[PDB]
Amino acid sequence: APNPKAFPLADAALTQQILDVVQQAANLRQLKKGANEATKTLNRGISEFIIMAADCEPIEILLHLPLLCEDKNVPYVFVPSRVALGRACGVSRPVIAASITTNDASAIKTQIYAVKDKIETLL
Amino acid sequence: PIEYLLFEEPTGYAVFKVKLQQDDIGSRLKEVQEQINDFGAFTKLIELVSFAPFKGAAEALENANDISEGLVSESLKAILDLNLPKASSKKKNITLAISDKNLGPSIKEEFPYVDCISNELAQDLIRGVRLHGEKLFKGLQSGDLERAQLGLGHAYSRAKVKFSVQKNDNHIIQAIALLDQLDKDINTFAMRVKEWYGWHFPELAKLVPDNYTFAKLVLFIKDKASLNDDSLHDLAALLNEDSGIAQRVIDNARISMGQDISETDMENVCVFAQRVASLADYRRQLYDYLCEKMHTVAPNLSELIGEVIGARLISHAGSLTNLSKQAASTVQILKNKGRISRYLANKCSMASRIDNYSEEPSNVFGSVLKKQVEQRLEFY
Amino acid sequence: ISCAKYEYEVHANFKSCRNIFQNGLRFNPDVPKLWYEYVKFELNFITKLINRRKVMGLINALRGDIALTIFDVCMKTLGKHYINKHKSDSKMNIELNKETLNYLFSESLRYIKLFERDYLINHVLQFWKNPELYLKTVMIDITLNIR
Amino acid sequence: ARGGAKVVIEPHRHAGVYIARGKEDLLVTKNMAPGESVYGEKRISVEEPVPPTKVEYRVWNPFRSKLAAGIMGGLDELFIAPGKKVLYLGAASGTSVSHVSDVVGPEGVVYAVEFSHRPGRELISMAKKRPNIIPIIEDARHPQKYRMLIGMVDCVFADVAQPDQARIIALNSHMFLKDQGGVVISIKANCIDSTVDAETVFAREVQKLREERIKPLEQLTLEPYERDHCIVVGRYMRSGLK
Amino acid sequence: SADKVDVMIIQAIALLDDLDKELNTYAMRCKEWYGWHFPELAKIVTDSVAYARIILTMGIRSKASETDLSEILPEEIEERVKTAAEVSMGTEITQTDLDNINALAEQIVEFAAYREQLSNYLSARMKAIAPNLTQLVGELVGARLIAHSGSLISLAKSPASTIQILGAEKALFRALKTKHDTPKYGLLYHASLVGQATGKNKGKIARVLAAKAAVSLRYDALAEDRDDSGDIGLESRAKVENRLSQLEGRDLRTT
RNA sequence: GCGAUGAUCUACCCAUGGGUGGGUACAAAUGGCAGUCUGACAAGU
Repeated sequence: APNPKAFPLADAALTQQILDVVQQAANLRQLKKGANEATKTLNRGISEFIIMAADCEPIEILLHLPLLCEDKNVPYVFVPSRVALGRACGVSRPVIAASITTNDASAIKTQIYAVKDKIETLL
Repeated sequence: PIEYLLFEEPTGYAVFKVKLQQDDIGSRLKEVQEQINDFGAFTKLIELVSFAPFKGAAEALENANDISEGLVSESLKAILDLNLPKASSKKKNITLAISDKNLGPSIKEEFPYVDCISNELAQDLIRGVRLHGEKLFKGLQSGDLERAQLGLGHAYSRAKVKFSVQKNDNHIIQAIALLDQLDKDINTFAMRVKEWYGWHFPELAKLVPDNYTFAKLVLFIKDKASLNDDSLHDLAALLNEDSGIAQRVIDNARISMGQDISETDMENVCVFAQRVASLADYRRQLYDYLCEKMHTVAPNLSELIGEVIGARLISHAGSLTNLSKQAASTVQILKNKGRISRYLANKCSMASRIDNYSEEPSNVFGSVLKKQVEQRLEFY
Repeated sequence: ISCAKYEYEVHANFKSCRNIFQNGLRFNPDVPKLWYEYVKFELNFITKLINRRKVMGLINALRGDIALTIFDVCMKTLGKHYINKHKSDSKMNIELNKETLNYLFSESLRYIKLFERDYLINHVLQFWKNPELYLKTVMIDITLNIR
Repeated sequence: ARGGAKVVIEPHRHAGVYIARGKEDLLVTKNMAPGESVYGEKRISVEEPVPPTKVEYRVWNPFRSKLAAGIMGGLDELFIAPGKKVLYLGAASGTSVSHVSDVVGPEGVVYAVEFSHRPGRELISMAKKRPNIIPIIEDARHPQKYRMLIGMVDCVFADVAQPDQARIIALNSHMFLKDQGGVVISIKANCIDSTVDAETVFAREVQKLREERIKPLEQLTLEPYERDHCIVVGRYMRSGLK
Repeated sequence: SADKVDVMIIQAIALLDDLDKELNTYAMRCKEWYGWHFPELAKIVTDSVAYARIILTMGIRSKASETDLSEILPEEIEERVKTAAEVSMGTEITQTDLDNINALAEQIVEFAAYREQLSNYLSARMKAIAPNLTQLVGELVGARLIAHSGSLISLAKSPASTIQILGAEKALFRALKTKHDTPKYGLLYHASLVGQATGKNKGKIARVLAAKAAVSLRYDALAEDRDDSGDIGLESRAKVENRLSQLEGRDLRTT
């Protein structure tokens, strides 16, 4: 009867767009990857939006964060696998949270804006 | 066609019988808008016919919940039933002025002979009411309306947003402030009375500096004279004679060199000792209570660190929310030494995060983190 | 109550009076006083009807049931409203339940002293049972056997 | 600046707000509940004696609070006075509501509104601490649905980012706002619609407002703090609109 | 005489100041707690003692609406408290927390009672140790004087003008070292005599009372043979009373 | 049998012993700063 503390969570197609954009972002260094990295971007006000995983044990480590996101008006998503997110963000251990940062000098600009608007529509 | 209007307030409903109508074709006009603002004519426009108060804050809350949700409450049903003149619904149904087009259908299905109007016309009537208000009621309703507004607002807020009870933390905050300052001023008074009674008998002072036991010893000894071997065994029932301290104090009292003082000083200083003793009992009790609340509200962070230290962190941060919220370097702000400290800082940020945002904590998960940090320290 | 009085003691349109009472109750389900006079009014109804049939017959337990149904609904409703005065821990829950039960059963005791009297008190104690209160009203049962 | 300088407080032109001068200048408003910084902002202290007492002023970080960015970029009349009331649509925290409540002060009251839950929870905490606020934690699209709690709010502030911002203010303001009452909006280009560009967005929003009778008194950009933002101050006429 | 110990005099008065300070801070803190439960209170009633007594009386706004508050509080204010208890914004507190706050309140009351106990103790001790001064100028002020000057021989050792000026030594020394004009009251402000005097009269009465205080202080201090009945102080009070009322009667305007 | 739930990184002697120096929070004191106003007229008639 209550929505779970993870809602929203994306369908597989939107998973694909999110992870691909994340990968290109990590290859072009517009990306702060790591839970504390994410919280500190949110604080510093330089975040395009926030991805995070919904299978880490426990879930509450990163469930803290969307509170900041809702207050600051930045969108957030839960992808269903820290393992997949890690393999797609290009580091060695499973990753449970990442933040795509602002900068318009970004060769993936239109890609990220379209995907962000998709997320906003999800909400 | 607007004969009656229904208006409502935080503390009680009202129904008004409109004595005229502001004309309809031209009701964006300068003149009629001014007439709604100028009470000298809106009085002609409306007069009160009834006001039904509320019974309690709880029933007002449940009523406001219903009038939000769009269902008619019992008091509402009763007041309309008592007000509205009846009719044979097939010809010349009656009219009421409401602002909730959503509510309209519920009213209609209850009373099959009433028509709810919500035009810009009727919203203007209700706006005039909302503006002038307390002047209109002629005084029927006592009460700080505004006070009731704030109270009911908080109550309705909490009720829907689902505030929780155990998750209170300011109690932890104020509790640690008490324990700290209480140890401080208990020690202050302890050495105060210690110097004061050493004026009469400084041998006990140089013997025991321990404060609460000092207080109890003062409670026994009235003056430096009325001490026998029975009192020796009495102190043995108290702290210790096997340590020989009872013999020490009896010999020092027999040879006592502190000047003996006024009886009334003995009684009031005894009162003082009783005061400090009860205060120390109180501090220990409150410490145990803090342990209880920590292990209930946030045993995770506590088990990871400790009751009093977790309270230190929560107080210095501001609240459990903020401490969980902020990143895992400010928690350090609040060589191998630095390394293990930073590791513990990260892990306690973890514990705080879970231990706040959950609906209840998990001592076992806290223990898992504790054991992980312990195995890393062992790796050192 | 004053409007009820005028309507009754000057004309006594008993249907009109019962309507007045039920409306006033629906508006004020909190006032044990009003419950009190409604009950005693239905008592007045019953007694007047009984005496009138008596004199008619001289010239030439439905009632307890209705009284006690009024009693029952008054108990349930006042208990609910007294809880809802200050409307959460299990222990305060328990103590406030104790207090409201005390209040309601004190009101029942006032109903009894208000008081076919044997049948009325019989059903009152029946609804009761459906500590110190227990001993007081078993003493009451003894006093009924006396009566 | 640092933690040791002594500052000089000064009454700003807008009543309620205060310049704090030093080697470097700040905007500072009174604080209601002294001794608890809400969100990690420094708080100036003063002491006045009859025996002494401590009163406590609070800096208003204009980077983080939109109205304050506007004040520091200069508005002519900010309708929020030390006595009036306010409706504040869209306070995901008390981040600006704390300050607006402090300016409004003990005698006036200020209404807060939120749709979200968890921001609402934190709002409840702040509302517990401070008296001036009354919090409404409802979806902001139904003034009908919380008509319970508001009588002649004396000004409105809109922070929301929903592309129907002009409609939502039209609704709540019609229902609640006193006649000839300061509407203030904080317009946001991207939040309103991205494909069109900032100046057209501002134009079209001001158009919707000028049709729903809120004569827009002035406009401001608050450039050096945030991009594409704006604050549109308007006065609600309802009679003699033209 | 064992009761002739200004050492415990000064100890007692210093303890009085401190006890007042931490009584106030605990009052503030318990205000924070129970106001969090019930936040209209602190602004409605303000006496820490009375506030604590309501805390003792009730533990829930239901018991607030039920119990009687006749002795602590007048009725208009207490029905204000009852309506607030009905409609208060603050949350409701659990059993153990209520127990602990109630026990804090007992502690507050205990420090109160102990404080006035101590004050009357010092009253008796003071009339014992320096009766004439006590009768002349006032218990609390005389206690503070002997405290500030340390030992009684010292306090009588000093001359009159000092005992006048003894408090506001700071402003005195500032005036001296920069050639402004000297202060005049110091610690003997709160002496009841000055407490009825009015302005320039307060100054003149401070001066005369200070001199008589020197006389009485000394006689209580050194006299080998003491009656402990405050005769010199009493006649001195007669003297300064007379000087006062005659000065007061002299009005400065024209008639 | 590593890691984004976080890797690395934030004064002088006597060879993981002792002695020196500085920097913050708490207490101590009979240390210091640091010194106890003037000195015959006034008021009424």
